[PDB]
Amino acid sequence: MIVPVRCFSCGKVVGDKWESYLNLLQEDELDEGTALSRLGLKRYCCRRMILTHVDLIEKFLRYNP
Amino acid sequence: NTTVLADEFIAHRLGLIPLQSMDIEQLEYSRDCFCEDHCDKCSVVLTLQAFGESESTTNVYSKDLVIVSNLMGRNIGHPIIQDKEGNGVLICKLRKGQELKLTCVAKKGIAKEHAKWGPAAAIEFEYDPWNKLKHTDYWYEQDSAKEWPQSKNCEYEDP
Amino acid sequence: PNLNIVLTCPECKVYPPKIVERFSEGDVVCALCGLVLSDKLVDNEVQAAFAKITMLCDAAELPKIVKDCAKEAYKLCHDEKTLKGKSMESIMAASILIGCRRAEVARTFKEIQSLIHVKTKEFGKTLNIMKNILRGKSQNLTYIPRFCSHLGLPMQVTTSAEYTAKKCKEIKEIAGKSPITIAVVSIYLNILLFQIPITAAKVGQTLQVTEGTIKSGYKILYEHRDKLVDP
Amino acid sequence: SLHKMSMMAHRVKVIPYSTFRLNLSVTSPYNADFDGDEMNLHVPQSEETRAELSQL
Amino acid sequence: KPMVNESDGVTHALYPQEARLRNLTYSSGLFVDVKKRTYELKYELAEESEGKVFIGRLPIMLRSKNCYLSEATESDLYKLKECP
Amino acid sequence: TLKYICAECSSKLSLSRTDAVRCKDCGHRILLKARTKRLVQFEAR
Amino acid sequence: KKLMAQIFFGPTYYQRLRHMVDDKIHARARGPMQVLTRQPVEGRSRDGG
Amino acid sequence: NQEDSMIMNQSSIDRGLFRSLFFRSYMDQEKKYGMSITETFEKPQRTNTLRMKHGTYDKLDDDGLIAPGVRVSGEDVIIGKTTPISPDEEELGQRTAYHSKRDASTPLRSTENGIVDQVLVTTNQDGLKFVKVRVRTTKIPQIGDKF
Amino acid sequence: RGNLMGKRVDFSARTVISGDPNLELDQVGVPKSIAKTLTYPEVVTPYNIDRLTQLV
Amino acid sequence: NEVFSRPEWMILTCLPVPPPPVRPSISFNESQRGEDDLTFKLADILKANISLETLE
Ligand SMILES: [Mg+2]
Ligand SMILES: [Zn+2]
Ligand SMILES: [Zn+2]
Ligand SMILES: [Zn+2]
Ligand SMILES: [Zn+2]
Repeated sequence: MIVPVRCFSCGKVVGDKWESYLNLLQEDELDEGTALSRLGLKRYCCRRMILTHVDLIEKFLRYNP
Repeated sequence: NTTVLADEFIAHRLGLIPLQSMDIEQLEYSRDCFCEDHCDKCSVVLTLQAFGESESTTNVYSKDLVIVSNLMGRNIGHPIIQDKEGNGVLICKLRKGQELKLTCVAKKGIAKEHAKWGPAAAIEFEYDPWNKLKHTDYWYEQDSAKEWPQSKNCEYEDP
Repeated sequence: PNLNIVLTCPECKVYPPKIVERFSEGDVVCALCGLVLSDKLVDNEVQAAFAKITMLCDAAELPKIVKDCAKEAYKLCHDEKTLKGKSMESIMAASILIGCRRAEVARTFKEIQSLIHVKTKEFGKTLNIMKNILRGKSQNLTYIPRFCSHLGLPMQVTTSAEYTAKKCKEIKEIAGKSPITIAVVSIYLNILLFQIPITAAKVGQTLQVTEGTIKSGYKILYEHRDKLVDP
Repeated sequence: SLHKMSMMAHRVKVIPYSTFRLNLSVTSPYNADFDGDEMNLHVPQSEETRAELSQL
Repeated sequence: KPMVNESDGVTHALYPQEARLRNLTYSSGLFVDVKKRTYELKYELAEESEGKVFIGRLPIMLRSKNCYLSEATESDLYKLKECP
Repeated sequence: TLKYICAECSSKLSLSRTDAVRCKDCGHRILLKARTKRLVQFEAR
Repeated sequence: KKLMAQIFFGPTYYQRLRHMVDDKIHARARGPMQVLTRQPVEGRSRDGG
Repeated sequence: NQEDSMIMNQSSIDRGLFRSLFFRSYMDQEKKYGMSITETFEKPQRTNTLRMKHGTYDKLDDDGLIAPGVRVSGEDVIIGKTTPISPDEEELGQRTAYHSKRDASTPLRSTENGIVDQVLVTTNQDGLKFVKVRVRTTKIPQIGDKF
Repeated sequence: RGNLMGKRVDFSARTVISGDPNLELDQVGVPKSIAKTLTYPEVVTPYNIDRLTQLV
Repeated sequence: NEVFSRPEWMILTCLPVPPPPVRPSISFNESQRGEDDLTFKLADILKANISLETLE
């Protein structure tokens, strides 16, 4: 849930990349292989963060406190 | 903390957030300073207030941290924004009445203690792009030269 | 004859025992000299009555706590002289109503009267003697929500009715003529404040209160409409 | 514990963390492999016994 | 529909969330139409219609037609806090 | 008295002892314990 | 230094399991005894031997 | 890493790889026997209470519960519950002097620790007040852990 | 069978075993916690007295 | 064997009662008393016996 910051191997900061990622996918229709590149994730240690990530914090927010 | 995220879950993410270390040289270690707990000599104090306003989902950003502690005019502790849009690390989300207010105490350390101090992302190390030294024999099926990719750095050494 | 064992520290002897017990080590130690004190610490009529009583409370769906308070009560009465009768129907209903009271739950004399035919007045005498025995062995408000249930009324209606009952009791004037009439009238007011129809005959039937009674209560209650208004 | 080999003396080396550590040559007689397996340890309380273990 | 009898006797609908929290049983009541007759011999007198009788409670499987959730929608479920 | 919270309407109650257990303004009998005010400390490690 | 052998290397999907060493390890010396046989109790939570 | 063990990156662990929460839920309830003896949630006073556990009670709020957010550890007492005692019934040890109430409080597990996530109080079917408590803890991958 | 020919006993520790190459064949690593729990009742004499005194 | 074994002794003219240590009570919640099945059997054998006595 919610965008692992940094990265489980290389340690590059992957957190901020998330928003711009969804931006690219929704707005520009670009496929992931292009998106991650334009974001500047060169190694695939990073790439698996964004790509494989499953964001559940959304489905958590919909409950009333 | 009213958030859906568990508290220490948050304090974890905060632990990972890079900070501006340029002048860190002159910030002493915790165990070195003789005060009790922390001070402006051994530490930098950051705090964060997030109160969800809009009906739409509000986002807590790394930029929302604020430095309350006197810095003695030395360059430290500013949460770093490498994004082009100028937001940075996404700490937590909030809906409406969910509020988050907390205080962070930033201290000096090195990676061996905890990886959240590691300054360097992956470091590419290579030598002898051609195999001339024979430190490595190549697994192959028919020929090793065809199969094994030509490394880019090969260009800067002789065939 | 004696047989009671006490633990005392022969080296301390200063006080009686003041010790701690260590369950994990399963040993018990004087907190002072730290000496181990101990080791290897190890880790016919009635049944018939309670049977039929059990059936009754069961059909009544009363929670086990109430059932068991009544059981306890009945055991105390049991075979005693002063009871001197009542054929086992009166006692079962009496003890039940007691356990209801003691359980802070409320049930009307009429309700229990619907589970058992006690003839009424005979019931009152038996209940009073039993009450006296309990003292020797030494509150309408609860009814208000229960009634709403029967009508399936909103929460606000119920709490309104509660405020109404407290306010009505303080203002006195007829002292209530039994609580039941006040609880039902209090409701009837509160509901008529709101748009939700029960009309009248439906509540008089459903809750078994004489329609004339509800209207009669309504006129006097209407007179004091001034001070009964929560907001 | 179906071998007399399956119960053997050992010489304790105190080390941190949680699992019992032991060399892998000894994994075969115990019929042991290191995934979720567990091993009961037994300390003798008497000097006599302590000797027997070392000597037998 | 699924209901609960509280100790005091107030009775109200039961949504499964609360049902879990309160150590309850999720069930609906059952009613039966009892017609009683008397003969005297095939001569027929008797009391009828007017009864609808409560035999007992029946546990109710979630998402089945009987439970309240089976008709719920997404955000509907969110109000009741049962993850779709 | 000690502060509690309702299950649904999330209203602050602070009901006292011998009030039994119920919410005021709605019938929910589920009361949350209204998190501690004093500060709690973590290590980001 | 390069490894004379090359390593088969890549991502793969892994699951952590319920079993966790902390829930398992226990060590008993002089605990409580069962009331019946006055022999050490059974189980970790009960601190048995 | 021989024989079905494996080597894991410590940095990776430190950065959140395979970290999981664990919620334990303790539940307790006050009851009545003959309506003569009622169990009660209360913060027990060491002075007049007997058979009392040796875990520290300092965390309890007056009602007998631990307000959430409080960091707790093993042997701490989450729920202060007490029962009445007949003086003549036992008179065991100091019970005659203590006069009053036998201590029954559900402790946290001996070996656990963590932070109390949530505490809720509710009357059950038959009206008894009772409480549940939810203690979350981060369990970080460790040497003994399995995969 | 249960309570005589074999029985549940004290002075015992159970945990996961995992392998280590750097241990001599006969040893075993025992984690500090377990060590700090189990104990061996040694006897005082002129030889050990100083060492024991330190332990105490 | 004339000393230790007689058919007369095989038949029961009288019966031993084990002490509670054989058949201890246990407490549930520690506020509720739990009785052992052997104790219940002794209660039965007794009651049955008393009955047979009276009827006889
Ligand atoms: Mg195995
Ligand atoms: Zn990476
Ligand atoms: Zn300092
Ligand atoms: Zn002493
Ligand atoms: Zn409410």
